Amino acid sequence: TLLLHAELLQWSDKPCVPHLLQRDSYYVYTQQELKEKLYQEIISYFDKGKMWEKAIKLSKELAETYESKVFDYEGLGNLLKKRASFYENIIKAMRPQPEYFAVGYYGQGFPSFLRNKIFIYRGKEYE
Amino acid sequence: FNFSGNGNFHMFENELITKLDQEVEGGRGDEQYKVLLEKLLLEHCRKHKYLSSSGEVFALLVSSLLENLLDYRTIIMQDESKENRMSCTVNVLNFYKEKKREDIYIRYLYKLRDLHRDCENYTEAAYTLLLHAELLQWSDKPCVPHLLQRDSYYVYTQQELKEKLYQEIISYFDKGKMWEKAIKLSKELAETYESKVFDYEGLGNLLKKRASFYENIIKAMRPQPEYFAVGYYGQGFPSFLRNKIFIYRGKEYERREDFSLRLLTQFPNAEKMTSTTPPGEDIKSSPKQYMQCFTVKPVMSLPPSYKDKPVPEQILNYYRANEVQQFRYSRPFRKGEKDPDNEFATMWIERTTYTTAYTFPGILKWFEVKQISTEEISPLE
Amino acid sequence: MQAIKCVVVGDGAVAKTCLLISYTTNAFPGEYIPTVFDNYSANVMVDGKPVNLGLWDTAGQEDYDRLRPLSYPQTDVFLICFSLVSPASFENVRAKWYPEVRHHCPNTPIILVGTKLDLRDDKDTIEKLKEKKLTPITYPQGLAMAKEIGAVKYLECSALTQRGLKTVFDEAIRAVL
Amino acid sequence: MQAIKCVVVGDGAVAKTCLLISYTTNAFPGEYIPTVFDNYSANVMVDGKPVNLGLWDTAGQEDYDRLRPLSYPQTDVFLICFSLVSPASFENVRAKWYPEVRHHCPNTPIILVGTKLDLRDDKDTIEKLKEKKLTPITYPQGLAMAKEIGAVKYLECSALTQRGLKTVFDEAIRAVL
Repeated sequence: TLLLHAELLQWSDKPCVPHLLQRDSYYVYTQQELKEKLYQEIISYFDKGKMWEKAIKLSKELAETYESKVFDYEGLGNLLKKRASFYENIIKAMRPQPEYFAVGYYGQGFPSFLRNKIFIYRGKEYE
Repeated sequence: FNFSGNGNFHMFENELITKLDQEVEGGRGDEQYKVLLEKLLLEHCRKHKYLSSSGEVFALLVSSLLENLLDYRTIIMQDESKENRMSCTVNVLNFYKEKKREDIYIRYLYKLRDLHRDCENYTEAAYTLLLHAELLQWSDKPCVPHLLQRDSYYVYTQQELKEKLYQEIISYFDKGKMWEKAIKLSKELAETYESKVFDYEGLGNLLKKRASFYENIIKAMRPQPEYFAVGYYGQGFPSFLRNKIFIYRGKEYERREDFSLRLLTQFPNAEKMTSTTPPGEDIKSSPKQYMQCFTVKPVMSLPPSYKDKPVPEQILNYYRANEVQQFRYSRPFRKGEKDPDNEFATMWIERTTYTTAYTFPGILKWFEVKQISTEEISPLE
Repeated sequence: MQAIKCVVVGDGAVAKTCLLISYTTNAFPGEYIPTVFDNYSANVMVDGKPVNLGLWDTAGQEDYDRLRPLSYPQTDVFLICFSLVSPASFENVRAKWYPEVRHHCPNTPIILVGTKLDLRDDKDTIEKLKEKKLTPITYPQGLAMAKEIGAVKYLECSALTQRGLKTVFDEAIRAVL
Repeated sequence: MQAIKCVVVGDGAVAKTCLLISYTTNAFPGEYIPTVFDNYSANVMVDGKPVNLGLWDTAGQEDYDRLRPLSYPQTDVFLICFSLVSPASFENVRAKWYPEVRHHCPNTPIILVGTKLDLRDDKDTIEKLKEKKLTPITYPQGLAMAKEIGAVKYLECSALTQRGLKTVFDEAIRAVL
């Protein structure tokens, strides 16, 4: 989800819209800095979400945006060390697979968008 | 050649060159040896028909070798300075590269690697080893047995060999305090890992080191070498020196005439030209080798993709001194009326352009100049 | 990595300007760039560790004595100067510069430095000195003046030569270090 | 992570294979395919940690009692099985299945489990057992047999219902646990 939000932004700088600057924290916050934060915490989630492919995927953009626009080489380095942790993880520890189920609703009492529908459920790993 | 009517003798002359090399560089040959070689083969080629020219130009190759090899040795044990040694071994690297016997070219390439490796020119060791690494490829097949190094010898999937090569080159630049090219190479190394061999552990350690590189770059600060231009004039020089101009990457904090001293050391006939800017025509022919020393101006780089960006300082200071191939030298010169109260009424600067072949740092702590030109600057400007 | 202040003053007929500018410029003797600004600087490794340094190149006229002491504090060393071929410079230094600079920073290493060593032994010049009763005063009495102050060191250079000029600045920097 | 040897035997008229496959597959009742190969395995946890396991399936014939004992060793849990809806199968189990297993590896945690519990109280099936003089023998005396050996649990379920089947394997794996 938060990635969907970040997708709206750009790697430009001009804080073109205050709309994205929600009520939580709110000050000068150029577009660039928002996008960068969002990517930071998304990477946070993915790692602690125990899923790494997309993590490295997005870290690629974050790193290169550093080294092309903001040159925050300390952040570069810490980011890269985290990416090394990611790669080591992917090769090291094998992760449980989740069972996927099919759910075909039918009847009439189900809600309008739920009646007579079919859903698929990424159930838990060993349910 | 009766066999070359079906095929060639080229294999023959290949190992001929090869052996011939190992002995002559090993310290046996003679110059009259080549003279006689040439003679006899010429005569016998005359005894033979058409192929005579073929074989004779092949012998011309042979000659070329022989004289260059003996020149190598005469310098090696005549001047006894690592640096003339480096110049001549570079000469032989060139000569073979044109003559395309790539394997022996590699052989002296490692030789010069040994040289610079002795002298802590970590940069030059790295670059030379990298000219080796270039010939290899990112394929898997160990294709041809030449390229295999002299440290061991078995298959070495050329993929893996290139991988080693990068380990050491990166090592050199690391201790060579030049991390930019280090990261540049680490890019290919990681990419090839993750796209062809998927040895993720290599990825991890590699980019760990890359983080170290970025940190050490943007953190510290680096000295910059003074750049001195040298022009050897007279008539006694080794031919590749007389009436040429060379450009030098001295120490970082070596003032001009300390370098002048170190070069005079290199030489007998320690006599210096004094009109530091122009050459001397009589010296273009006269004996009693001349030279002149003067620091020059390292033209700023053109950092690509940095054309306007809010680039920090370290980036600019590093590109300030390295990857340089243009050089200027500003000429104070009176042109106009020489007022006493001022010096500016006549100041005209004929800055001298210095376009050399390559870019420092390089495989050699100096280089020639390829092309020169001047300017003319108004006191307005 | 560190830096060092220093001042230079001297007679105005000699332009130690040329000295410092040719030195830091490192260019050929008698071919230096004349600038529009004073107060030159140099980043030089002397022994082991590189050090930056900037030289307060100041105007020497006496009416400029009112601005110069404002920079007197934290002058790591000073460079008092003259011209060998100028006894007038001898009078200047001994009578004004030497006394009042000695007064102003009495506790800081000081080295007097010659000038025009090449001109000191220019025969036409010295014959003009005799036909103007100027004395081509030589080293040993210059050293005698150095002993008069007992200066921590004394030297001469020559701009048209850079002779000892490097060494001049060598002892200059290593006096602090 | 760990893998467990799991052995099951039973008479040749019941097809325990259907149990094993329609369980491991999680499949809908009757919606699996009868495969061709035996000696299964599964990787499903019970609690806390995910536990793997290996399923030893051998057919109900008699002679293979030369190979099954060599398949017995280092099985931390053998599992014995029958079908509640065949008394002949009952005498078969306490004749061959229960004894010889008790003999070859007398030390391994064990459970006996019923089968066709849905069919056990099926009026047509029970009446066909009666007209063939087979008793749809019920829980109390199967319980007595379990007590007699003390097989650490006794259960009974179906594969066409999968009812308690999942319970069968939950306690079948907690048998290790």
